[PDB]
Amino acid sequence: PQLWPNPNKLRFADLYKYQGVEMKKINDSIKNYKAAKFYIG
Amino acid sequence: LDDIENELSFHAAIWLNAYADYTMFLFELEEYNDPNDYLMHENFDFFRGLETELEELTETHNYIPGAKDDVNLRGYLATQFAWGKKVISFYRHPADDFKCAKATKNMLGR
Amino acid sequence: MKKPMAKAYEHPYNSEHHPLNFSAVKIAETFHDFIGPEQVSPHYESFAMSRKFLLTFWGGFFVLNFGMATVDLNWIMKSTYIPWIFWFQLMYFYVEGKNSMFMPLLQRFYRRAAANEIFTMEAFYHENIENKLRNLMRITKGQLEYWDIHTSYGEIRADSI
Amino acid sequence: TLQWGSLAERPMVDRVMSTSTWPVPYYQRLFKAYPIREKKDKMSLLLSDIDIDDTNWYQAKDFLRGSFRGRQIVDYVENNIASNTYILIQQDVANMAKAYVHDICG
Amino acid sequence: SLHEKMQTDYLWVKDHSQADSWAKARTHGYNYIAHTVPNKKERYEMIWRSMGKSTDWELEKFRLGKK
Amino acid sequence: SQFVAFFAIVFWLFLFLYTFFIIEKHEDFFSKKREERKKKLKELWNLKN
Amino acid sequence: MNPIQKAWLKILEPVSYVINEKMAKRTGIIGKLGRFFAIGPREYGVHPINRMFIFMNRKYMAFQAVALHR
Amino acid sequence: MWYKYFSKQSWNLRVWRKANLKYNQDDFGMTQPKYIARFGDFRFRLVRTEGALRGCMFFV
Amino acid sequence: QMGFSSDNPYNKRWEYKWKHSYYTYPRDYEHTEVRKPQDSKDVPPIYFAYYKDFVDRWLPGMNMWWQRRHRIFDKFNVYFLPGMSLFFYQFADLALGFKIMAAFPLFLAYTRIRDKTLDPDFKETYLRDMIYQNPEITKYFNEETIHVLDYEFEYLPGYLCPEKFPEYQNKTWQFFNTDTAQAEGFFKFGDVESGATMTLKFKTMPIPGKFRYQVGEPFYFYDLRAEIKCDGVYKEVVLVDEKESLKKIRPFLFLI
Amino acid sequence: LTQYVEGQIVNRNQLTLKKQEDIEQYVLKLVRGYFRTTNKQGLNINSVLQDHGLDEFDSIELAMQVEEDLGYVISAETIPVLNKVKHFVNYINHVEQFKAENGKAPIA
Amino acid sequence: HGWTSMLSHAVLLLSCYSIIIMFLFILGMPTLLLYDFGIFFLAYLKGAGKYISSVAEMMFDYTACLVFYIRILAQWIRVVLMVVTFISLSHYVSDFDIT
Amino acid sequence: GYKIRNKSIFWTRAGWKNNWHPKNFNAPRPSYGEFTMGIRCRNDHHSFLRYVQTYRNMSRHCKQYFLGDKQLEETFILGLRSLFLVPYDSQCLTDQIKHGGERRFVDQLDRDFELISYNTHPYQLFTYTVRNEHLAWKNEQYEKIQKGEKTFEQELLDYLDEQVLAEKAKLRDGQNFSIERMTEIALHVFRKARAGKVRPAQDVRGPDGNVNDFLEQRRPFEHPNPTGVTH
Ligand SMILES: CCCCCCCCCCCCCCCCCC(=O)OC[C@H](COP(=O)([O-])OCC(O)COP(=O)([O-])OC[C@@H](COC(=O)CCCCCCCCCCCCCCCCC)OC(=O)CCCCCCCCCCCCCCCCC)OC(=O)CCCCCCCCCCCCCCCCC
Ligand SMILES: CCCCCCCCCCCCCCCCCC(=O)OC[C@H](COP(=O)([O-])OCC(O)COP(=O)([O-])OC[C@@H](COC(=O)CCCCCCCCCCCCCCCCC)OC(=O)CCCCCCCCCCCCCCCCC)OC(=O)CCCCCCCCCCCCCCCCC
Ligand SMILES: CCCCCCCCCCCCCCCCCC(=O)OC[C@H](COP(=O)([O-])OCC(O)COP(=O)([O-])OC[C@@H](COC(=O)CCCCCCCCCCCCCCCCC)OC(=O)CCCCCCCCCCCCCCCCC)OC(=O)CCCCCCCCCCCCCCCCC
Ligand SMILES: CCCCCCCCCCCCCCCCCC(=O)OC[C@H](COP(=O)([O-])OCC(O)COP(=O)([O-])OC[C@@H](COC(=O)CCCCCCCCCCCCCCCCC)OC(=O)CCCCCCCCCCCCCCCCC)OC(=O)CCCCCCCCCCCCCCCCC
Ligand SMILES: CCCCCCCCCCCCCCCCCC(=O)OC[C@H](COP(=O)([O-])OCC[N+](C)(C)C)OC(=O)CCCCCCCCCCCCCCCCC
Ligand SMILES: CCCCCCCCCCCCCCCCCC(=O)OC[C@H](COP(=O)([O-])OCC[N+](C)(C)C)OC(=O)CCCCCCCCCCCCCCCCC
Ligand SMILES: COC1=C(OC)C(=O)C(C/C=C(\C)CC/C=C(\C)CC/C=C(\C)CC/C=C(\C)CC/C=C(\C)CC/C=C(/C)CC/C=C(\C)CCC=C(C)C)=C(C)C1=O
Ligand SMILES: Nc1ncnc2c1ncn2[C@@H]1O[C@H](COP(=O)(O)OP(=O)(O)OP(=O)(O)O)[C@@H](O)[C@H]1O
Ligand SMILES: [Mg+2]
Repeated sequence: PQLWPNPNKLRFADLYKYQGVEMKKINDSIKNYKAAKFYIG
Repeated sequence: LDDIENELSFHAAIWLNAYADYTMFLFELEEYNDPNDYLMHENFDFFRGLETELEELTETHNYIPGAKDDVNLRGYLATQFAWGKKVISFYRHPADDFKCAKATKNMLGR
Repeated sequence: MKKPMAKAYEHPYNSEHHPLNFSAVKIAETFHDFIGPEQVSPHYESFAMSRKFLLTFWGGFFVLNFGMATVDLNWIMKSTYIPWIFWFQLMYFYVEGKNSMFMPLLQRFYRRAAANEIFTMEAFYHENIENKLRNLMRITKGQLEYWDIHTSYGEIRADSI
Repeated sequence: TLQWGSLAERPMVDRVMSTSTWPVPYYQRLFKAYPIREKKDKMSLLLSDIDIDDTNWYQAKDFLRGSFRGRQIVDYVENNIASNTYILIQQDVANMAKAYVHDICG
Repeated sequence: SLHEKMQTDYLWVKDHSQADSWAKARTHGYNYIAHTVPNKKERYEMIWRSMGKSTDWELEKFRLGKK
Repeated sequence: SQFVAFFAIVFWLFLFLYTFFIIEKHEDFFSKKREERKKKLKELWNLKN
Repeated sequence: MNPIQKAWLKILEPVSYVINEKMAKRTGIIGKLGRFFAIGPREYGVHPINRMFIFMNRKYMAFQAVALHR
Repeated sequence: MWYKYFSKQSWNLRVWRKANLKYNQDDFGMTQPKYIARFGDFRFRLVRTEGALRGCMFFV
Repeated sequence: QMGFSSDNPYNKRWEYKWKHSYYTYPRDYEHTEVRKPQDSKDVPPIYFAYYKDFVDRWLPGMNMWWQRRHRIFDKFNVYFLPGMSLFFYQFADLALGFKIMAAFPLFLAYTRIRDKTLDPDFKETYLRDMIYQNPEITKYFNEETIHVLDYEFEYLPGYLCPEKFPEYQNKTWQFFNTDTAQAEGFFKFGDVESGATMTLKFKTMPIPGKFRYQVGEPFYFYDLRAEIKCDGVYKEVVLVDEKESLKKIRPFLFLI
Repeated sequence: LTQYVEGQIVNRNQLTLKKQEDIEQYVLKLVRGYFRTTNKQGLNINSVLQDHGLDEFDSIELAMQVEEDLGYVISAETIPVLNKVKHFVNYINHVEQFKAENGKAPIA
Repeated sequence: HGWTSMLSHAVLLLSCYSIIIMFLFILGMPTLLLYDFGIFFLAYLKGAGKYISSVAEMMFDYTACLVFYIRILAQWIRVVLMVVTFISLSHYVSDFDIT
Repeated sequence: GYKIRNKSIFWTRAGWKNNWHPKNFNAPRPSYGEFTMGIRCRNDHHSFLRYVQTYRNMSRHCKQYFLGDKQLEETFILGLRSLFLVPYDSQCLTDQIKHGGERRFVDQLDRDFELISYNTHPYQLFTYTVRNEHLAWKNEQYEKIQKGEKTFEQELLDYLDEQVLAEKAKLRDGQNFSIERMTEIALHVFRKARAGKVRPAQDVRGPDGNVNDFLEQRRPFEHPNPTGVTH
């Protein structure tokens, strides 16, 4: 709760391994890219 | 005596469950105010399940508004001054066609 | 407590960012991500009224910019005369003339009046739904009166003896 | 009124404050911001004015079976009660009064 | 009963003797509407309320009548 | 006038003259199910829903 | 935050240390200059062109689902 | 019990090969005149109706 | 025998009659029991909808023609119509009128094949109305308690006995027809209330009715027999006897 | 032949009754196990399912469970006539007798 | 059609194609309707015959099918009237006096 | 609240609240056998058995992906019946529908089962999501009970039991502890607990008229430049 990431009070290592809602969308798109290997191939 | 002791106990649990439904709804309704002040996709999140039923209307191509609503109150408000005032028939699909055709001894199938 | 199931079925082709089925709700979410949040101004005055002199300069700069660039502006003014006369005389009645001549054509007003009434019904949603529950709660409270009578029978049977 | 001012000062007349603070921020909020599509812990508001139905007794058994006394109630009702429905509705005291006259004779 | 008593009473709902001669607004306000005013929605309510009084809130009479 | 007369004849009148709907039915089980279903919910209606 | 932003961080890791730890708090003008070019999470870093595609792709796909389902 | 819910008011026609068998072809149509000769009788004997005969003579 | 039959296990006698509103066919055939998620194939392969329409609509439709191919092998369909189509095909380039007269006998040949290869469908609502009037049948059977254990109905091959039916010994009729248009079958019934079963054997023939050229009833039950079997009682009910029914009416002898 | 039971794959077994008393005891256990059945002990051979809180759709679920346990393939034409406990018992007898004489399952 | 002014070198390209589309598919509506009637399609139009001569009825059946299509194709004269009337107004406005 | 004032709101050309047989020009008319040569009609008497088979298909094909969850199967049955009981209980006279209400609903349900057979129906995807969120919470409680810890639900139940004892020990004049009083005791605890959690703002306006969003930051300006990450 009080350990939630703050864009101001943030470490460099924490920002590099943030993995927020933006990355969760991309990881879903990557699952589609991988599953389309045989169709595109 | 144990027959009605357990009968009335289960009867009370049924209506206590209904009482908790109406009580909990009025409790969650305290945080919801002015539906006109919420975005479209957030209003659907308060009323979870409406997005699912909206996808059912889309995937089955029931894109006639209010066709599956028993009282299409929105359809009546839209046609208060319409010519040939009518609402869509219940569960009318835009693709179904019940047209018939007959040949009689007279012309035009009469 | 009995151990529940570990998980339900997980659909391999449905996600939150790429939902399998379609509706206006998901499109509405991606639309507001695009236009972004409501650009709320924190100031005491609106941006246009505070910079009227400055916006007037840049307003006339681009007018002059287009005017200095367009050397054949008179050819464009003359080429626009015929369609300007034609389309305005043709659509006058359907836009404005109907408001004081042969027919009103109130179709678009009927759509405003119905939507204005729905705006009020949504504003009074909490009131209307609460009145509907007052009748259901009355029915529920009436059924719960039979259990209150039964819980006193043991005391009645004991005091009667 | 229909004369509110110039076009540039049109967005000025919208704000209405609940406090006495000056100067006043002019912007009138249109909607509530919804940045993250978070699944709400709140229950759905569709469950509003639904009449009594099968889901009431089905959920009553599920919550009663969480207790020792409730497990006895459910088992006796589903086995030893001559009713053609689980949606029990008390509209008379026939079954109640006749159960007391058959019990208080002792 | 008192509500219907005054609706039927001729003295309560009766034009003045000179009402026929007076200038009459022959519109409910739907011909020229204020679109960009902040009280735009309140204007529409008064138009709807004016149309309802003319037909005793039976708007089917308005739908069949002449506009 | 010619706009209305076009669609009122090419589609509305043309199909009224050569197509129709039957009034005889082949199955009527919805009517008898609704009657039995209403008797099943007699107690709930008695509570004024 | 995306992988391209995280790749910039590993390359600019020593530059971020000089700006955020040394320059951003020294004094005076060097402090203001270091706090202005600070390195971290992008404020207003959303890409509208990416979002324009996601919206238009979804809206055009719902149309494809209707036109192709005949 | 599907026959319990079958409506006998559909017995007004006896449809077979897109034709109502309860059609008074002896009183109406090309098959009404009884003074038809051997060729006309053998022609109606094949088709068994005038609608099918007229439809084929359309293309012939 | 039902001509139109897919790999679907349920409702065999209704498969050709039921007109589903499906856009395409279901992923799997109707399950006979609850299966596992891995029992079926998620995301069916590409061109699956085209494959299903071939194996569920095209293929059983061709097996219907092949099963009843003996009803279309007459001299009219085999020799006259193709011979007529070949005579005008030699002049198909001269004018358009030869193209029409060369294709019409082909379309006429298709329609006779389409009509003759369909399953023999009698008016079953007439039959149930007929048996529910008999007091000896309604004693053990009622519509609300009857169920079908087996059903069979197929045309009879070739010409019948030329003493019981001298009608079919007509050279003009034999030129157009290679079969009789008569059908025979049975109905295995059971009653869940009384526990009784019966076999309803019947023979049908087309009869003329009320008019000169049109057939009256293409499937007229001229012999309708029921062998009712109960807990310990065996009864035989004769609704329509052929020795008495064939003395009043004769078959129709379809042409074309 | 295997099904999931509370998240675990379990091998399913089929029953062969072939006896009147085994049929009545199976059907009673079948109807009592259905979660919509009321008055489970008042259920006898002559019990109408409507008197125990069951409708036409509950008879389909009951027949669907018969195909699971006995391996039958019951057509949709037979289901709407199964409205009593006696009807299930007589139908099971009719299926076993039909297979004992005709050598095949009834038409589906 | 204003939003398609820059999509091609002809402002009325979509309108010129749509009038042909509207003509072809409307012309096909009666043709598919007769196909739905079947071989009895002539009885659906004219009804029962009157004479025993198939050649005589053929001429009445040919006119019955001719009238079937004339009821549709003749309505396009109404479209010509709207275009002629629309052009006459455009010719008067475009040549109106301005000096 | 607010009620519709137009008394003719539910009037149609076919009658009051008529959404089963709307009035149109091409009205259904009878056919006479003696005068009818041929006919093209798609109506039949097969909707009853198709309605039965569709229920069996939808039930059995959805249970394929329930993993034997008995409670989910019984819950799904209650939901499936509510979909098939629409024509039997609706205000609309489904027996008076224009061209056969039975055929219309059967064809409508077949479109649903086609999606169900492919495991793509939105009611299915909604069921898997709801059940996964439910089992995740039940597994959290099970892990806390195996560890001897008290669940958050038991803490409120125990806290609410001692509140009733405290209220009924001070209320000696009256001895009728109504369900109304029992409810407002729990709701007073529920509001305090809900306000204690760090939840996203649900209501539009906070205690003031202002919105509770991150965008509702107006003057005065008192925030400096954003600071970077720390090493
Ligand atoms: C001032 C103006 C300046 C103008 C110039 C710049 C304009 C801006 C352009 C920006 C838009 C285009 C973006 C291009 C890349 C930019 C980097 C980027 O993506 O943004 C950072 C982006 C972060 O996204 P975000 O915008 O910040 O937020 C995401 C949201 O939260 C939600 O997450 P999300 O994943 O849902 O969001 C996806 C996101 C980004 O998704 C992407 O990953 C971008 C993918 C773009 C295409 C890449 C594949 C190109 C295939 C090349 C094939 C090889 C060619 C050579 C062959 C060798 C032989 C010589 O948005 C897009 O998809 C944008 C795509 C725009 C449409 C592109 C297609 C147009 C089709 C119409 C035809 C037009 C004709 C010209 C097209 C030219 C194409 C070359 O980073 C990532 O996504 C990381 C991806 C991690 C996995 C990558 C694995 C590789 C996947 C490659 C695709 C494989 C598909 C199968 C192969 C197909 C070909 C055979
Ligand atoms: C190398 C040197 C060259 C490079 C130099 C670089 C510097 C360039 C300078 C550019 C300056 C950029 C910074 C400011 C950008 C926005 C300017 C502005 O007025 O925003 C305040 C204004 C209100 O701000 P606010 O005070 O905070 O009030 C907030 C409430 O929402 C207010 O809503 P409300 O309804 O409650 O209150 C009234 C509202 C009433 O205003 C409105 O709500 C809407 C007004 C109409 C919007 C425009 C309709 C255009 C329809 C599209 C057709 C033309 C598109 C142009 C491109 C087409 C292809 C060429 O606005 C007002 O407060 C008074 C009106 C102030 C004038 C705004 C309208 C002027 C026309 C701007 C459109 C410019 C493009 C078309 C011009 C002719 C073609 C060149 O916002 C807008 O009007 C948005 C309109 C779209 C903005 C982008 C338009 C392009 C850039 C505009 C530059 C304007 C001057 C140059 C053109 C003038 C020609 C006559
Ligand atoms: C010329 C150049 C030619 C070049 C080549 C052209 C191409 C030819 C090859 C292709 C031929 C066409 C193929 C058509 C077949 C396609 C299938 C079909 O459509 O069905 C057949 C089709 C069916 O006709 P239908 O209308 O359905 O029959 C009416 C009823 O259905 C039938 O009803 P019903 O059966 O119950 O009874 C019918 C009849 C009862 O009929 C009978 O019972 C008689 C039966 C007799 C049978 C005899 C058997 C003999 C057997 C052989 C001999 C025995 C063995 C000998 C062995 C010897 C061995 C060596 O009852 C009546 O009372 C008839 C009404 C009174 C007669 C009306 C006649 C109108 C004629 C008007 C003109 C008169 C002018 C006279 C001048 C004469 C001198 C030039 O037959 C026709 O198409 C006939 C042609 C109709 C043309 C109409 C327009 C032309 C009018 C005549 C021309 C006027 C002259 C103009 C110029 C004047 C100066 C010369
Ligand atoms: C420049 C272009 C100009 C043209 C523009 C349009 C282009 C054309 C496209 C139009 C559509 C054509 C495609 C049709 C597809 C048909 C498919 C099919 O065959 O299904 C069968 C189907 C019939 O089945 P059904 O009606 O559903 O039910 C039949 C019953 O079940 C049956 O009940 P039943 O068993 O009681 O009936 C008995 C039998 C009775 O039949 C008879 O009448 C018998 C006739 C006599 C036979 C000969 C007897 C010989 C006697 C010899 C005796 C020997 C024995 C001697 C003694 C023995 C010796 C020992 O009836 C039949 O079975 C025959 C029905 C089928 C006849 C074939 C009809 C189609 C022929 C088309 C020919 C030309 C096609 C060219 C297309 C090329 C491709 C582009 O055929 C049709 O439905 C025909 C529909 C036609 C409607 C479309 C008409 C559109 C109007 C066009 C003219 C427009 C003019 C104005 C234009 C204005 C500008 C646009
Ligand atoms: C805006 C850009 C996109 C444009 C898309 C088109 C938008 C059209 C908006 C909907 C208007 C549709 C009008 C339909 C008729 C409504 C009036 C009515 O029902 O009549 C009732 C009328 C009026 O009765 P009434 O009671 O409702 O009104 C009474 C009128 N007052 C109040 C004045 C007394 O009654 C009739 O029955 C007459 C029927 C005449 C039929 C006329 C319409 C025929 C054409 C319709 C079919 C066209 C299909 C074309 C398809 C082409 C495909 C290739
Ligand atoms: C001269 C060389 C050949 C010339 C070209 C011939 C091409 C023939 C194949 C393409 C056309 C096929 C017909 C398409 C239109 C009808 C669609 C359809 O099939 O519906 C079936 C329909 C299906 O019935 P239905 O469509 O009415 O609906 C069924 C009812 N419900 C929905 C309730 C289930 O059935 C039929 O019409 C009967 C069978 C039609 C047979 C079609 C032709 C088959 C030809 C087989 C040739 C075999 C020998 C050669 C090959 C040898 C092996 C390689
Ligand atoms: C298949 O079904 C369909 C859809 O899906 C349902 C659709 O959405 C749609 C709608 C289509 C859209 C919504 C897309 C619209 C896009 C349009 C119109 C054009 C987009 C143009 C841009 C985004 C501009 C980008 C600018 C440029 C490309 C010019 C500069 C060059 C650049 C940036 C690339 C340099 C060139 C290279 C060859 C290097 C490539 C670089 C990379 C791959 C780097 C990526 C790095 C990582 C780490 C991923 C259709 C029509 C459809 O048919
Ligand atoms: N009285 C009728 N009115 C209008 N159309 C009809 C009528 N009877 C049949 N039709 C149409 O003709 C088709 C064939 O009718 P048919 O009697 O052969 O069906 P059926 O299911 O075999 O009846 P049955 O169960 O008695 O055998 C029907 O599917 C229907 O579309
Ligand atoms: Mg039949």
